[PDB]
Amino acid sequence: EILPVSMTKTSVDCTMYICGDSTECSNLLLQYGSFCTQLKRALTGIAVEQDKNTQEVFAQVKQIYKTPPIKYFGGFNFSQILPDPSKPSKRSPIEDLLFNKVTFNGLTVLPPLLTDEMIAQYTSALLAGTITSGWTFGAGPALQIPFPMQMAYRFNGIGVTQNVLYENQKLIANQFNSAIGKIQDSLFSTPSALGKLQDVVNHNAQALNTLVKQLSSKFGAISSVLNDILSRLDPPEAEVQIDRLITGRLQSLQTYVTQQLIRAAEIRASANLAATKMSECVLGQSKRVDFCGKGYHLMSFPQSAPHGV
Amino acid sequence: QLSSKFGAISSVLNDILSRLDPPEAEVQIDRLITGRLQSLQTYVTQQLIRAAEIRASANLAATKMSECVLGQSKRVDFCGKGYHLMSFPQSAPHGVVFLHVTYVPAQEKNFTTAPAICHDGKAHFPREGVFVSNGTHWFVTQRNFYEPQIITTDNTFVSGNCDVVIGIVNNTVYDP
Amino acid sequence: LHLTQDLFLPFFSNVTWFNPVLPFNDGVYFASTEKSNIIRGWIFGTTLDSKTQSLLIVNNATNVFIKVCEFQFCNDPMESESGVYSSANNCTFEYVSNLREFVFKNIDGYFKIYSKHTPIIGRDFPQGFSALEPLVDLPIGINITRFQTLLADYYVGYLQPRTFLLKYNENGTITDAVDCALDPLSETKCTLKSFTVEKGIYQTSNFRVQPTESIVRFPNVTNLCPFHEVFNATRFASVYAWNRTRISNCVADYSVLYNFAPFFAFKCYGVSPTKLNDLCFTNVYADSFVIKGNEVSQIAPGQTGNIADYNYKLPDDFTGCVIAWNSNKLDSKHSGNYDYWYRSFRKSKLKPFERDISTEIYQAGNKPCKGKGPNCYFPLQSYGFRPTYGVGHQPYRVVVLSFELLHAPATVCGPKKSTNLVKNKCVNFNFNGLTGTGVLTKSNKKFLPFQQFGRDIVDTTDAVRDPQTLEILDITPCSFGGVSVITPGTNTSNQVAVLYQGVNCTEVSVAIHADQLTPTWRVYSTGSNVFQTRAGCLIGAEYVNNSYECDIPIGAGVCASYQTSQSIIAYTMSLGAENSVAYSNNSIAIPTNFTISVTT
Ligand SMILES: *[C@@H]1O[C@H](CO)[C@@H](O[C@@H]2O[C@H](CO)[C@@H](O[C@@H]3O[C@H](CO)[C@@H](O)[C@H](O)[C@@H]3O)[C@H](O)[C@H]2NC(C)=O)[C@H](O)[C@H]1NC(C)=O
Ligand SMILES: *[C@@H]1O[C@H](CO)[C@@H](O[C@@H]2O[C@H](CO)[C@@H](O)[C@H](O)[C@H]2NC(C)=O)[C@H](O)[C@H]1NC(C)=O
Ligand SMILES: *[C@@H]1O[C@H](CO)[C@@H](O)[C@H](O)[C@H]1NC(C)=O
Ligand SMILES: *[C@@H]1O[C@H](CO)[C@@H](O)[C@H](O)[C@H]1NC(C)=O
Ligand SMILES: *[C@@H]1O[C@H](CO)[C@@H](O)[C@H](O)[C@H]1NC(C)=O
Ligand SMILES: *[C@@H]1O[C@H](CO)[C@@H](O)[C@H](O)[C@H]1NC(C)=O
Ligand SMILES: *[C@@H]1O[C@H](CO)[C@@H](O)[C@H](O)[C@H]1NC(C)=O
Ligand SMILES: *[C@@H]1O[C@H](CO)[C@@H](O)[C@H](O)[C@H]1NC(C)=O
Ligand SMILES: *[C@@H]1O[C@H](CO)[C@@H](O)[C@H](O)[C@H]1NC(C)=O
Ligand SMILES: *[C@@H]1O[C@H](CO)[C@@H](O)[C@H](O)[C@H]1NC(C)=O
Repeated sequence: EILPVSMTKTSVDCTMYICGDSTECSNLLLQYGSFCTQLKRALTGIAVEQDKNTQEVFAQVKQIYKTPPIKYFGGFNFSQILPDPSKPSKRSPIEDLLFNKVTFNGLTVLPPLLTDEMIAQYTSALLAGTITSGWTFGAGPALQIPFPMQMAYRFNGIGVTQNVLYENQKLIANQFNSAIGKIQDSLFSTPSALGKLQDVVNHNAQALNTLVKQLSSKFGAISSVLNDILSRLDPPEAEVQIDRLITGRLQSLQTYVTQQLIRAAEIRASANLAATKMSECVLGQSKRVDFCGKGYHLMSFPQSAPHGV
Repeated sequence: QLSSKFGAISSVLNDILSRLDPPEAEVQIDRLITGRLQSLQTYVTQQLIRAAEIRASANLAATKMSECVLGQSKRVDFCGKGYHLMSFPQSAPHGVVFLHVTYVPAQEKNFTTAPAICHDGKAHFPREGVFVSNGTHWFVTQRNFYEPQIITTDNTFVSGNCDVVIGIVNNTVYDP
Repeated sequence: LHLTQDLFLPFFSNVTWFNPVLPFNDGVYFASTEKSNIIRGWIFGTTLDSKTQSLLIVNNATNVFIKVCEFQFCNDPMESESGVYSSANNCTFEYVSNLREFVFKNIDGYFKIYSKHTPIIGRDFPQGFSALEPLVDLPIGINITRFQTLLADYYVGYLQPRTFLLKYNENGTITDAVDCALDPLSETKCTLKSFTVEKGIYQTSNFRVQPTESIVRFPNVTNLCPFHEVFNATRFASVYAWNRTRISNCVADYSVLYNFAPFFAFKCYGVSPTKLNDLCFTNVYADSFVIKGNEVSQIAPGQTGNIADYNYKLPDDFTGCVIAWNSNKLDSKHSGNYDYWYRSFRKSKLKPFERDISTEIYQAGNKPCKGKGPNCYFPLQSYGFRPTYGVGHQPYRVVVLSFELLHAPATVCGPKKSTNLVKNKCVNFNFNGLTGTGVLTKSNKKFLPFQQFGRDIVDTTDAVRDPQTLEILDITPCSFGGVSVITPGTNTSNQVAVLYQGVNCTEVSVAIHADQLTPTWRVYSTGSNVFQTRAGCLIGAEYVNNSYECDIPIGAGVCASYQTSQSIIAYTMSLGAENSVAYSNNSIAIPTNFTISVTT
């Protein structure tokens, strides 16, 4: 199950975009009220909202948990999800597939506060806590317990007596191993598994492309370039052209900002949903139907992805 | 923003009216009207977006009150950090404050555990407890609070013989 | 707290402490500290040589006598008697009535004087604050550029347009004004409209490296254009037989033509600079006209009439200049110049840039027309150009210049000296009329031998080659970006750190060195305090290898905080403590006690 969590943080300089470093244009823009201040405030709010979204989704763990060196868990494999030290950035093979599968004029893209390595470290800590201490570490101090006993408790959690697990442990371990193996092939052969994240990226790219392209529209003026108009007429005549260009570009900026605000609200809702899923599906067993999978839920494992989980 | 000229002669309608001819005055008034109307539209759109956000927050608060206050919730980290016990609402200006009461364990203790017990050549599993040992004697206790009890037939149930369970351990189950 | 932009004295500026003629740079600041009453007044004006109206100011004992007169000299070129002065002639305006501070401002013909006489205790320079109240506003309305002190221990400063934040007291008295371009902290203070700032990151204005030089590169072709010969042609053809004359491959220095003939009808419709010499345009298409007096009005875009419908039509989207002058003594005949003809009848309407050549008789009747007789009129009338006609009927000579300004992949530029090309430098460029700013480098583009410019996916000029060198080069723009300020709060301290987002540290250091950054304020930039990170260049603090919890988020896992030897430190964020659970085949931890915790 894939869920977007974040969005690219963008900051736009109102003055440079509207006026191409022209003092005459700046003087005229100065009489249009505090529009640029409002745009800057909205963009900063969006950026801090994105940072808070990722912080809330991935930082639900108190202490970084480390898995023991020996990784025997009663036949369970747990290799494609645990980090592999024999590579940079310490990412799991599935995380490697996820990252390898995905992929000017006053516009700046601010980098996220938490680097991808930190997100991977949070994911590893959560997964290690889940597989070592069970679900107890989410409700207080971590309590060690052998994995087959945790699985027996989880079977008791869905109305199945625990003797079933101790009777068919080998079969269940083999089934889980095969199921976890098939996921790699499912995400490898199928190229459109991560459709939503790419859709978010494409939407942001389209918005930026439209914003930069609309700088070349005349809006019923002599030309789309300020400097040529400035060195073409006396200021009193050129003022009308400057005003028309200013109005057009300001409308473009306002439209872009409103669209970005709506998209940010949608991604905020998605991030809240993802945080709820991590709190309930991962840090414990949920009895809600069709919430943590399709069937009787047992457990879940998170994996980091670009702008998502 | 009412004091912004918006590229006009002035920001007061009276001076514009009693300073120029009707056509130029009409043009200036049109520019001022366009600017002020755009300001109103921007304000209304911002208010709508904030209203949607607060609507989502209010829905969340209503759900929390319906599930954390009017009953005990089993959802993890929904009604507080830890196992939920109860909650109390408190009215606040333009909001609500929840006092979540949670149960948090402490004072860990280490023990040796076994999946089953093989007394009469038959496997035994705890009914709802966990088989723990303090080195010498074996006991069954709750999985959330240390309370050892003597292992007995009324405390366990038997399922199969002693060759399937991997970690099965010899012991004695005293029948009452 | 009012934020206003006006002419002010910049804080901590150089002040000359002292009779030279100090220039009046649109506002001066005068502060004299004496008890001998040597200072008595001032003189203002442009030349001050008894030609313009010089402003005279004198303060004898209590009141300032203000006069606007025309004088060669005043009393000023053992102080026992002096009332004679030198001259007070031609007075066109009259007015009467420690640490003497004065601000003199002139704007829109209004002379504003701000005074403040605070008898400070002692004679040391006061390290304090005191506002200046408006004394008088005189609307004399004269030009002033120079001024001199009048005599019978003072400071002079010049005002610059700045932005200031002023704090008004409950009784509306200005106390403790703060500048907005002095210090990074006193820019965030202006941004937040408060005198106290809190600990955290704060966005502020944007930085941009300014251009260093300006290079103009035009292709050499120094032939002057044959504009004068066209203008000084002996005889022009008929208005319907207008001579098209294409001009190309020469220098469009027609500014000299402004003086050869006394133009009276000089209107430019699409482009009207007085200094039309920097314009490079492709086609000019000079035209020659001979019209009457009350006909020049018909030569205009969107104009209709007999000429527009039968003789000559101008397009609505016309970009050019229309020039006309009198031709009484060179385009008239005593008996009537019966040689200039014009079309009068046509069974159709003209279109822009079209000429009529057919001379067949017009058909003005329903029956087919064959010769004269019935209602058939020849569509040609000879002008009776007589010297006795009035201004509205006197013949005029008109020339129409139709420009086509769309970049410049062609010839015909005005007179402008070329300049050497500069590579690898943020320099203004004017390649053949294509104007912009950027850094020019060697380009490996395979331009076919007809392409001049080059665009990108966004349709911005990304490459150009000048004909004088025929060498292809790209137009990568100069560096820019946003800057942010790190502060630990006003209460804690005043040290700040700046972060130039999305720029290399070497580039920003080079720009700082050769005084090229727009935010003229400079952090001290000591050694081992310039840190490079993916967020940008952070010249405000040193980097420490220790790990702490994040306090002031910067980005890319780097956070800043104020520690104590108090200074700001930048460190990599730590994700809490580490704890490895001792997992085992048979080992379980069971709690033996609990805690009832309550959270809000
Ligand atoms: C009307 O427009 C035509 C086309 O532009 C003009 O054409 C030619 O213009 C030149 C210069 O005025 C005339 O002089 C000749 O120039 C050549 C240049 O190499 C020179 O070698 C000759 O000795 C001579 O000076 C040329 O006669 C003329 N050709 C024609 C067919 O007219 C024309 O001058 C314009 N005349 C007007 C304003 O009525
Ligand atoms: C857990 O799963 C991994 C992944 O398949 C197993 O690693 C494979 O081991 C076999 C036996 O040597 C190799 O032929 C494969 O090439 C390995 N796969 C990969 C992707 O390297 C591993 O054996 C399983 N069991 C344990 C205990 O790790
Ligand atoms: C396990 O028990 C031993 C002694 O019984 C103790 O020393 C050790 O700390 C325990 N492991 C824990 C508490 O993780
Ligand atoms: C373990 O529990 C038994 C219960 O009776 C007690 O007698 C004994 O002292 C405890 N400790 C050890 C080491 O057996
Ligand atoms: C448990 O008891 C059975 C039956 O006596 C015996 O075969 C087995 O070895 C015992 N296991 C242990 C660990 O003592
Ligand atoms: C302001 O005016 C009041 C009333 O005259 C006076 O008491 C007070 O001292 C004045 N100044 C300040 C700084 O409050
Ligand atoms: C004139 O231009 C040509 C071609 O660009 C060039 O080769 C020549 O050196 C130039 N001459 C002068 C004097 O600039
Ligand atoms: C800054 O420039 C230097 C040399 O010009 C280069 O080595 C370094 O990689 C640049 N910085 C970044 C972040 O690329
Ligand atoms: C748990 O049992 C396995 C059986 O294969 C063994 O390899 C491993 O060492 C054991 N773990 C211990 C003794 O800590
Ligand atoms: C549990 O901890 C509390 C401290 O909060 C202590 O007062 C109490 O005695 C402990 N319980 C036992 C059985 O020691």
